[PDB]
Amino acid sequence: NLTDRLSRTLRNISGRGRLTEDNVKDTLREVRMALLEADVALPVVREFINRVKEKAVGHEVNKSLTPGQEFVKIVRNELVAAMGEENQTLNLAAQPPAVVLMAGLQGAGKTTSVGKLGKFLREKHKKKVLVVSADVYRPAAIKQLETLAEQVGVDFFPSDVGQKPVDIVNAALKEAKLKFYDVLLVDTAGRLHVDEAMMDEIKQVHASINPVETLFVVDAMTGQDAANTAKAFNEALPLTGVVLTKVDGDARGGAALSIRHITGKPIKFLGVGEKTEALEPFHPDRIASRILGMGDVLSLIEDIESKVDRAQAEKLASKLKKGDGFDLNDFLEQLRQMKNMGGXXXXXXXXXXXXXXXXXXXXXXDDKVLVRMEAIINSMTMKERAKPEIIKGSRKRRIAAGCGMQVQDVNRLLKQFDDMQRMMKKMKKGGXXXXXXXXXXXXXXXXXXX
Amino acid sequence: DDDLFEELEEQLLIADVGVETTRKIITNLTEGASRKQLRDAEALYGLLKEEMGEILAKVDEPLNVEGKAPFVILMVGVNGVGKTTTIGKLARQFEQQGKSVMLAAGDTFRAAAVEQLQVWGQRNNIPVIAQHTGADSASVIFDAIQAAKARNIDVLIADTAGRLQNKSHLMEELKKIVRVMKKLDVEAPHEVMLTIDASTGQNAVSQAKLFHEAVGLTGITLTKLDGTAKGGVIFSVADQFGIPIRYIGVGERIEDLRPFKADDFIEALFA
Ligand SMILES: Nc1nc2c(ncn2[C@@H]2O[C@H](COP(=O)(O)OP(=O)(O)O)[C@@H](O)[C@H]2O)c(=O)[nH]1
Ligand SMILES: Nc1nc2c(ncn2[C@@H]2O[C@H](COP(=O)(O)OP(=O)(O)O)[C@@H](O)[C@H]2O)c(=O)[nH]1
Ligand code: ALF
Ligand code: ALF
Ligand SMILES: [Mg+2]
Ligand SMILES: [Mg+2]
Repeated sequence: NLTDRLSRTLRNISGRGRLTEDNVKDTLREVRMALLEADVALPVVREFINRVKEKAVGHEVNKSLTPGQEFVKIVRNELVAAMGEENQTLNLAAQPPAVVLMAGLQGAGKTTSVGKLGKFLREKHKKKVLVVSADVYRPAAIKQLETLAEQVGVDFFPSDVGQKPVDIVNAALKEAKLKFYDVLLVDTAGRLHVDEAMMDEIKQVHASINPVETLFVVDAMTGQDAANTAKAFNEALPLTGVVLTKVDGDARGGAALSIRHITGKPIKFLGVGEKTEALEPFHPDRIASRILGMGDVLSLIEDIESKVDRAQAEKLASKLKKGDGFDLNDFLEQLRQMKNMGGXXXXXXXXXXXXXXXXXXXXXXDDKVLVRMEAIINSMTMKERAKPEIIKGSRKRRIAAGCGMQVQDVNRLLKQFDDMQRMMKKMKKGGXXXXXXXXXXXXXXXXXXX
Repeated sequence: DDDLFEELEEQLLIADVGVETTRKIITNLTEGASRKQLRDAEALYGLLKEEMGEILAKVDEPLNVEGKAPFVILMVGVNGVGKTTTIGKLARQFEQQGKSVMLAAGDTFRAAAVEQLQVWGQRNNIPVIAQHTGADSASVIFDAIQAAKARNIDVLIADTAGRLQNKSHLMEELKKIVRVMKKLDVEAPHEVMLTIDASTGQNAVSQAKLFHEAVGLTGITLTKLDGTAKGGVIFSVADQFGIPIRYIGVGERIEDLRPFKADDFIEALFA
């Protein structure tokens, strides 16, 4: 729907100009409504729209085929850039034990996240993990975390509803430091931003254990309240990251964009399922790619774009390799054009001042020499041509054995090619008239031939 | 006057009502205001409450558990909407006027769900039928209904496992549960409850859609309204699917369950 709406909008409003702010109105409105149906926070929607405007002012769109497609490309790039980077991971470098604190609303899946991160850090990172339940409120929450910990093979710290979260996490931290645990996972009760006592509680806990990692667990189906929750939780605690859960649903998941924008904290994890063994890393491009459904439209476009890309790549590379300078390719061309057009008898006539000093019969026969040169060049691979400085003795052996001649002749032609390269380089650096007039006839004295 | 349009639009958008329902409501409010020529804001608020009141007029039907032995209420919905807590509240709520209540644990998947519903059952001092984690849910619920018929239990609440609507196999499992429940009583379940979180966005439309296309939901419970989430999507699902709203949880405590009232919902909405 996005591509269709944008293409339709850019087509119906303006013809082919260079896109201007006046043409992006209905575009921005349709994108706005698209994000509103995506359950994205309205202020985030507006602040994104502003960036879309800033990118719309300078559009290079006119030179392409489909304006809506490249506009979609720009929006996707900006959105991915807004989602942050990849390979985001908790800091297990930390001085052990590493303390990870959980925060979020009720039924956010914080406990299941503790189980997932438990199995993940235990198996993959080879870490010794201790888990503890700070929840004295929710019935059988401690038993749940204990069960999950028993399933993932992670040691569990005993706790009950008769205790207090502070003493619980303090005893857990003490036990973690005493038994030399690598990672301390702290699960806490789901709480509302409108609750003062619970916020003071999680603040006292965060102050008590001083966690190196504070994770914010929010549902993917969360609505406009995600703004309030993200803001309040961000102002209450110095979040080190955000953990999104229930991404496997059909939900739009604009709440991720909301929290990411408002808090400014990166998303390090995406729950892909209910089970403990199911966890996925956060990929900005994957999340920013899909809120939609469609078919058969994007395939042809992606194909054509690929064709244009590979064509422009090959055509630019072909000019780039030939634009490096003078090589054995151009030398080969000049040599075949030589042997075809060879003017030795005529060039002896064309030259006047050089014939008065040098011998008249000193001119070598073009046919034999240039056939030898052509054939010897034909014994060379394309790499030794474009890059002549990689030629060594063994390659000279291959060449000489291939053409059925002596290596000294190969060295001779490499010398002549060196001379030609130097000369043509001097022609490229200076003027052809300054360089043609700079040509000098060397005489070692005023005596002829001495 | 455009500032009023923008303001009202933003107010309706931050309530998670949806753009379609917003378009409809704004349109009808525009026609109504143009017709009645209201020059004051209070009359605009009143007319708005009248329109949305007409939207909630169909869904105001209360739940009646009387007349059936037992009266089976199937609690369904997505993950973490607090179905179990709602059951824990409904236990005492149904215990108050003298109706005997028994609880059934239908979630054998999630950890310590059985133990949780056993805690909620202990708080209400009522028998709870469950077996073990990993057991067949339909069998447990079936045995619960049979026992309820033998024990002459007035009201039986049957829990279910948290399931996403996009998963078809779980839907087929729930359909199996219902089909099994059709054996003892043809009209069972008498009440199908969809528990929706207030923080839920437009996804609730799809949730209610598939759950209605599957289980044939006879009711909807909106919990977690003690936060800043007003759950305005309920207007959309009530518009499309016309499903009644039984109650609203105002908190985690057992006394936090209240009968759904349109006027109170309106009062809490704009505030
Ligand atoms: N599909 C899916 N379900 C999840 C995920 N995380 C949690 N859940 C569900 O959430 C339910 C319990 O949530 P819970 O962890 O007890 O809430 P919390 O302890 O307050 O964070 C479980 O039944 C899970 O099915 C997830 O990443 N994906
Ligand atoms: N504040 C508040 N919390 C709720 C409400 N309903 C449920 N909860 C919380 O949600 C938590 C877990 O929900 P749960 O019953 O396990 O989800 P479910 O069993 O999958 O439906 C419980 O600890 C409750 O405290 C509500 O209406 N208000
Ligand atoms: F349901 Al919780 F912390 F486990 F709110
Ligand atoms: F946490 Al549940 F069904 F009890 F998803
Ligand atoms: Mg928990
Ligand atoms: Mg449950």
